[PDB]
Parts: sequence; C-alpha cells; structure tokens
Amino acid sequence: TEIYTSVLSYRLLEGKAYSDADTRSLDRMMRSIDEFFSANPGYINFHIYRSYRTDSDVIFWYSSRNPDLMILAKERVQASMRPIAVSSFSSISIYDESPYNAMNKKLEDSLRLPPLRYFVAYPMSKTPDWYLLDFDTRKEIMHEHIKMALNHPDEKGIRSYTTYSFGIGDQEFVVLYEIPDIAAWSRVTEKLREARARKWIIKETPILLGRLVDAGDIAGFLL
Amino acid sequence: TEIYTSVLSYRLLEGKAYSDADTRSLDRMMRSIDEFFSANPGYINFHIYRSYRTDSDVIFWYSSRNPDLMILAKERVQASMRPIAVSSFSSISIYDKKLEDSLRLPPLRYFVAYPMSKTPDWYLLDFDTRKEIMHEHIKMALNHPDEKGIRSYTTYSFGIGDQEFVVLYEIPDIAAWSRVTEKLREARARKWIIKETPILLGRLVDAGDIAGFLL
Amino acid sequence: TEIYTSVLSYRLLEGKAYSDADTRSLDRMMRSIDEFFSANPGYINFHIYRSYRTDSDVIFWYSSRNPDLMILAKERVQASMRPIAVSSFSSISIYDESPYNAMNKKLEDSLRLPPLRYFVAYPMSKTPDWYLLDFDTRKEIMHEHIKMALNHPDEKGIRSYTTYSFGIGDQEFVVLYEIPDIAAWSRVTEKLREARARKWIIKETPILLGRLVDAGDIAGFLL
Amino acid sequence: MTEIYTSVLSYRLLEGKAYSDADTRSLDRMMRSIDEFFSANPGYINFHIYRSYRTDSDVIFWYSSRNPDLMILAKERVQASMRPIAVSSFSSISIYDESPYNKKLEDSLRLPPLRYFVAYPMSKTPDWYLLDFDTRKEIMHEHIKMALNHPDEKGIRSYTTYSFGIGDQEFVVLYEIPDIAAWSRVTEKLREARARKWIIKETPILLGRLVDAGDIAGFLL
Amino acid sequence: TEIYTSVLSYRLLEGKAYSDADTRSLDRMMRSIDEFFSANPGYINFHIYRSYRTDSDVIFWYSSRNPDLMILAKERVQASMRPIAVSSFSSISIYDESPYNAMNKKLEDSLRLPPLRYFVAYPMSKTPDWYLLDFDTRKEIMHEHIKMGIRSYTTYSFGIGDQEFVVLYEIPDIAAWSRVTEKLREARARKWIIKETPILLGRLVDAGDIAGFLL
Repeated sequence: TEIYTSVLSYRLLEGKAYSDADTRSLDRMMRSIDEFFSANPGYINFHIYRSYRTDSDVIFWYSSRNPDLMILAKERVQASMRPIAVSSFSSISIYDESPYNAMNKKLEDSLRLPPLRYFVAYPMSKTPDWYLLDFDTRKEIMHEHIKMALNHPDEKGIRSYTTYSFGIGDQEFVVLYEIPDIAAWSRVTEKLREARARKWIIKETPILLGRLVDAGDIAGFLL
Repeated sequence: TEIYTSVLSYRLLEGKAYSDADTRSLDRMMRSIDEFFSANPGYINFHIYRSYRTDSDVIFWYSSRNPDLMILAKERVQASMRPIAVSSFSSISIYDKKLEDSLRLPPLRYFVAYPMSKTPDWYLLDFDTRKEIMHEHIKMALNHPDEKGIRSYTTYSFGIGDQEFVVLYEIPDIAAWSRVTEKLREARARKWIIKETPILLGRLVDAGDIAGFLL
Repeated sequence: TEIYTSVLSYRLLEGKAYSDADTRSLDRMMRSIDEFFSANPGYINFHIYRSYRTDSDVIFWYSSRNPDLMILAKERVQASMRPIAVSSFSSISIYDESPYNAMNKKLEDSLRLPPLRYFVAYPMSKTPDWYLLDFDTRKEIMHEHIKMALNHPDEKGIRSYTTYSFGIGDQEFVVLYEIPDIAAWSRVTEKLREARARKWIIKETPILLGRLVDAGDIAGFLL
Repeated sequence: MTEIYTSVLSYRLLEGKAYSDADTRSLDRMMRSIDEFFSANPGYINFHIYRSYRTDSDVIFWYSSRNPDLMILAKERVQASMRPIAVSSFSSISIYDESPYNKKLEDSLRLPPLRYFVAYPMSKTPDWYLLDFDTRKEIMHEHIKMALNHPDEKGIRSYTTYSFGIGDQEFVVLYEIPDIAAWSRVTEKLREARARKWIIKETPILLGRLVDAGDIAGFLL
Repeated sequence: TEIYTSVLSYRLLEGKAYSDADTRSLDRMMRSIDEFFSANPGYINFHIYRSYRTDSDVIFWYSSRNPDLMILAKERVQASMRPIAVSSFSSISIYDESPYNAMNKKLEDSLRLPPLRYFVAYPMSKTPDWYLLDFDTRKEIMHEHIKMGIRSYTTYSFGIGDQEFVVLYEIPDIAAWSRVTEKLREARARKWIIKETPILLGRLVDAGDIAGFLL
C-alpha cells in the first residue's frame, strides 16, 4: 500500500570532448530510460530535470508501491549513466499521505498530474529533542507551520510532498516540491523561517533545484 | 568465543562501457567470491545485496569467529573488486536461539547496516540505569505492530573502527521497518544516540544473478 | 520583477600538458562564452575572474531577470568547461533590492557600472533564533552592522549585494562584493566582527576571491 | 636520550587496473626494497608493515627514529615507491611520551612486534587544558587505574605520542595488541572513565595485522 | 602599505611511474619557479619546503605588498604544477605588523632574514563570542598569551578566505616547538580558538634539490 520514491542526480564526467556521435548516443540513452519507466504500470511517475547546480547535470524523480521496482529502476538508471557520468545524490523514502488524506485528496492523483516547471528536493532531519516532546506540543508547533504556509500569497500552485526515510537513509525526511516560480517559492521558504518548527530542523543539504525537461530534449540542453 | 562481522560496499567505476565479455567476467568473479566463502565453513555467513544508494552497487556481509579469516576475506573481496570498483564503506565489529544459529538461518529479503555511536555522558550512567533504558527501547520495538519478522544484531567496534556500534538488520518490509524506527525516536535511549553515516539499505541477491542486475 | 544571479567556479583538470593548440582552444572557448552573454541583453551582467584559491582557476558571475536564461547560462558554461575542467562551486540566488531602494537607488543600475578589480563571494546563513527575533530587533542589529561598515576608513568604493537563496540552495544568502582593495576589505570585515549581528551568522565557506579579467586575456594568465 | 619521533602511513592500491603476475612480482620487489631501506639504517629504531582491516587502506607502515631528518627521508622514500601504484590514505608525525615506561620505551620498540596494531589520532577539548593540573592528574589517574585493572589489558603495549603544533591532531595513540576483541572490550570499559568527557576526534582508527615485507604481495594481489 | 602572503601545497599525481626524463623535467620546473620569484623584487620572500604529510609533496611560501603579483604568483605555480600535481591547500592573508611595530622592528626585515630549517602554517579562527568581548578584556587575555630562535607571524584573512587567521612560524626544532605549543594550551586565549586544520609542517629545501628528494 505505501508509495516509495527516489530522487537521483548525476553529473557527466569531465575531461572528455563530446562528438556529435556522443550527443546522439546520450539522446538515445535518455529516451530509452524514459521508455523503461513508461513501459511498467508499476511506476506511478517518472520525471527528468535539468539542474541549476553545477554538481549535477540531470535529476531523476520516480515513484512506485513496489520496492522491487524501486531497486530495478535505480540499477537501470545507474547502468545507463555509469559509462558517462557519476551520481551526485540519491535518496529512497516513503510518502507521508496523511496531509493529502486530511484534505480528501489522493497523493497518487497528485503524482499523476502533469508536472510543474520546477522541482525542489532536499533531505531534512530534526534534533533528537523534537521526538521527545509530547505528541500534543509537536502537533501545535506543526499546526503553526502548516497554517503559516497555507496563508502565504506566494504559496499558490505549489505541490508539496513529505516523505520519510527513518532507518533507511542518511536523513529522516526527504521533502519534495513541484513549483511554478523559483522566486515565489524562495519567498515562501523565507517567511517560514518565522515558524517555531525551525528551532528543531537541521541538515537541509543538498537542496536540488530542477527545471522540467523531456527525455528527447535533454542531450541538446546538456551538450 | 567471539564472532566478528564485516560489511563492505563497492561502487563500479564510471567512465567505462561494459561489453558482453565484461558481463560474463563479472558473473564469474561474483560466483568466485561466493565460492571463496562457501569453501571455508569458518565463514558462519556470507550474503550479497544490491544497493539502493547510488554510491554503491553491491554490499557484502560475512561473519567468522576467526580474525585471520576476517582479514583474508577483506583482502579477497578487495583483490577481486579493485580492477573494476572502489570501496565506499567498510566495518569490522564484534557481535554483542543462539546468535550463531540465527546467522545460519536463510536471509531475509532486505538488509540495513549502519554505524552508530553514543555521547560520552551515556557510558558514565550507572549500568542498571543503562540496562533499564535499553530494555524500554527493546520493549517499545517488540510492541510495535510493524516489528514482526525483523532480525537485529547489535555489534560493537570500540577502539577498532570509526563508530562504536554497527547495528545490522534483516527485514521483510522496508516501509514497516521505517515506521518502527520512527516510533523508536520516542525512546529515552535516543537522547544519547549519535546517528552516524552511512545507512546502507540492500536487497538480497544470489551471486549468479548480480551481473544481470548491475549491467 | 526579481533579479537572479549565479556564481560558478571551475578548476582546470590536472595531469595534462597544454599545447599551444590547447592554449588557443581555451582562449577561443572563453571568448565564445563571453559573446554568448554579450549577445543577449537579457543578461544584465557577466564578469570573469582569476581565482586566488588553488581549488579554482576561474570564477564566473552573471545576472538576469529570466530564470530560463539562468539555466541556459549554467548549461552553456558547464558544456564549455567540462572537456577541460570541473566545477568547484555554484550558487543560484535572488538580489535583495531594498537596501538600494532605502537609499533611493536602483540595483540594476549598479550591476551595469564598470566592474571593480576584485570580487568576493561566499555563502552565509543565520541561526534559527535570528528569524524568530522581532522585525524591529533585526532592523536595529542590521542598522548597527550597516553603519559600522559605512563609517570604516577602509570601506571606500566597496559595492555589496545581499542575495537570498532560501529553499533553493545549500545556504540562505550569497553575499557578493566588488572591492577596489583586498586588504582594505579584510580590515573592514575584521571590524565588523564586533557587530552584534555576528552572534547569529554561520557557514561563510567557501569564500571566493577573484581578480577581474577580460575573456580574451584569461588563457594567457592561466597557461 | 633525545626525543623519539614516529610516523604511521597508510596506502591504498589504485583501482581500475588488473594486476598481472609481473605487477605482483614488482610489488614484492618494491616492498622488500622498502624493508631493506629501513633495516640498513640503524637510525630507524623500528619499522613494521601491516595488512589493513579497512578497505580504504591496503597497507599500513609504522616507523620510529630520534632523527627528524630520517623521518622526512622515510616518508619521501615510501611515497616515491608507492605513488606509481597507490595513494596515501593517512599520515602522521608525532613524538613518544616516554613517562609511562620510565623500563625504556626504546626497548619496547625493539621487541618483536605483536600480531595486531591499532593507531588513531586523538584530541581534547580546549576546556581540558584549562582545568587545574591537579584535576587533570586525578582524571588521568582514574583512566590509567581502570585500564590496569581490566583482565583483557594483558599483554597490550601502549604508546601515547604527541603532535601539538605539528599535525592535525594533538595525540596519536598506538597499540600493539595480541587480540582484537580483547582490545575492543578494554576500550569499551574505558568509556566509563571521566577522561572521555573531553576526548574528541578519534578517526580514522587504523587496525592492522602484522606482515612480513616478502609476504604482503601474496596477501594483497 | 600592507604585506600579503600565501602558502600553497601540492601533491604529485599518483598512478605514474616517473622516468629519468620526468625527474629532470621536475628539476627544471622547480628551478624555473625559483627563478621567477628571484627575478622580481616585488616578492619580499619565496621559500620551498618538503612536507611531512603525505597529502603534500611540496609547500610554497611567498609574500608581496602587491595583490596583482600575488595572483600572478599563484597562477605561475599552479600552471607549472598542473600537468603533474594537484593543490592540497592554499591560503591568502595579510601580515599583522603590530607585534613587530611594538618592539620597534620591521616585519619586512624579518621576512628577508635567511629562513630557518622548519616552517609551520595553519588556519585558525575564533568563536563569535570572542570579538564581542570588551576591547579591554581581549587585550588582557592576549597579553597573557603573548607573554606566555622561533620566528612568529600572525596573518589575517577576514572576509577573503575560509579562516580568520593563518599563523606562520619558522622554527629550528620540531620537538621543542611541539612542547611550546602544548604549554600554550594553558593560555586563557585557547577558550575561543577553533579550526586549526590542516597544520602544515615543512622542511626547507633549495629548488635545485627538491626533485632528488621527491623522486
């Protein structure tokens, strides 16, 4: 029943000049990755992003209820990327659907919508003291944050996903956002620095910022 | 009487395309490592895992009472892997239904390894106090509806590695284990626990199947 | 409305002697990058710097209102550098225009002034406690800081830009400075260690220090 | 009677190349040649080679001399021999604290080495040095007594060395040990000493298995 | 009239067997770097050092009042080193001439003295809390430390590097120096001192001799 997700980033190896043949080879490879995901109904979503950071050229995001499909997908992407690139980040985590369920929405339905132009992903953790607080006081601290986010004008049109990775990765959470406007998102985040929740929040690096790209267009953008 | 254990992870080197002959060579090499371990009953266990993390392609886990076998194993695996791969992690530690019998059971589908340490203040607490704290934590785990079927081994590495403990888990269900872990954040024991890196998550694989998965 | 900015740094790969041909190639490539930025009026500024740090050989700094131009610029620079170099830093952030508005002046005008000889950039963040202080408390603390800078004997000629990157990079701010004199700036910074503001400031690494260079002159300096 | 310096260096064979039998013979010749280099100069008090339990090293070297010129010459020789095939994963230079032996520490260094070796850097918090000398003395005496009284301390040879101002750590502590698990149990017990409150930065911990120069190529390749 | 200084360290690339041709080439290149510095009186000093640390083979130290000569020197060294080596550290900082001015001496005169056998450099910073102490309190604490052969240089790099200070020493004896540093751990000043890494320790070498030592 639970939905797993991964975010992977890769950087093309330096020290090599790329021929036209190399460009075409990259294009065929990205199209093939895209076809791998489209061919299996078990993949709920798969999107590719160009990267604003120089430590990555491409970011991949995909989701499935099947943990076997999750490892197969990682190996597929890795096998395709390794002759020309190295991974700069990976995460595996599980969507928390409760914010969607609370609003009579299905998280999966959101994942099936055509993606927004930008994507933000980062790991996040909280200090040990956070979990040692009463469920009630944590609820209050979190309500303030949620209320504050909901009330921001620049919040309009953002799709937010909280995912958990306790016991299975180097962070407790991986938080994912589909966003229409980089500056607007930054302003929302800046306002949310005003929430008490911040006092317990740590380790939000790397923050990945991506620009949606079709598989057939990426080689042309990169090379 | 002590039983040692090691977890090693490796990443295949980038920048090279693998031919069909390279794929066969990898298959032979992986099967050769597997048979290295099976040929010596001194190795209580040996398992290979596919890696969820992109910083590794394979994880190895093996155990022996014989510290000589532990260094021979590390050298064997490294000698086999170095032409095509680099290690991304290693640990050597000592384990804390006999544990040996448990290690001989058929392995579960998933595996988690991670280093961990505790704050200096922890060890300065009374043994009875620490025992009580550790028992609440065990009890909290045992009572969680998602804990069913998880096997855990706490191993120690004081003075012999870069963490104080390496805790190893065989788990049937990744999401279930993550939920148990989340609940355990509420245990008193967590106050003194220093998360260390990396947390490794693996999918059990037969040596004969790994070249097909990787390449 | 918002103006975006990026600072990128690259290190030439080691282990190869550069021929005369390789020198010509680097000169041509740098000239071509520069023509890329000059040809598009959508790029408000673009400057190249030689690097005092050994972990870089070149620093690029450019600005645009257009985030599409920003991702295209990053991809263009990365595609040009990757056969011979690896990136050692990148940032994407948004100018804060209010300090300029407070002195009745436009930030864009300033970005159009002839560049000064030296350049400093670094990331910076603040402790969670900072954002939880009242808005008027932060104004008082920041006033002390800004005034202390303005009255320093060594402050002459310095142009500073505070840029923000909440939710879009690994730091909260990227602070950029054009300076006429390195030691003068260092003395100003040393005095500002006495400002109350320092209590809440963290993570000022890496600090990049650059010497202004024209695209057609850098090959000569690097090789 | 002047100070005795020591260095621990570790190296990892470069990945991405298959080693031929000729490569194996070359490594054997090189290791034997390094061992001869240390043996030929009586200024080197000891020199031992260790196989490494960690994957980030294949070999660990330990050597000592009163002559700091011989120390840098040793590091340069080892690096020159290793660099065509390996990268260094750790190095240290430090000076033995002879007070616990004061027996002669040099006599201990000249004994045949034990089967295992542990080395690691260590530092203390700034606050430690600011404590009254009596308080530091009382804390160190507690630690030493707790170590002396542990059954598993049997037959371990310990060396504390200092590197204030000359390296990235304050101390490099070195142990010759007969048994890995016994050492780990001693170390575990010693977490109960108050000394621990001020100790930081004990990474990497290097754990080695003694090896003859003529046997290492066979073990590694 | 400030004086800038840089410390650069480099490590020869591994994976290459150096021929005799390569040794001669290294020798020519080192002598050529030395000739570059000697030929320009704008450089107040320039010295090369062998390194105790395996992460460096060579350390360079030079000084100039002219910041455009400083970037020229770094690029010159980097251009020569690039085909065979990678830099493991660099700093750029400015001498604090006040201790020399307090004793009515000139820092520059001291930089022109024949160098001592050993060189120590490391970055250092202080906690924020330090600078916010009353000017009075700071001067008192510093007087205990200052009061508590060796040639010392404090250099500052506020706002221009990853550390606040780079402290440089020419020393005649390593062990004696380690003992001085241990004693100074007792100075009140240490409360607020952080981040002294890497500590580089160098042995003075002539340009003409370095190739023979390294290869």
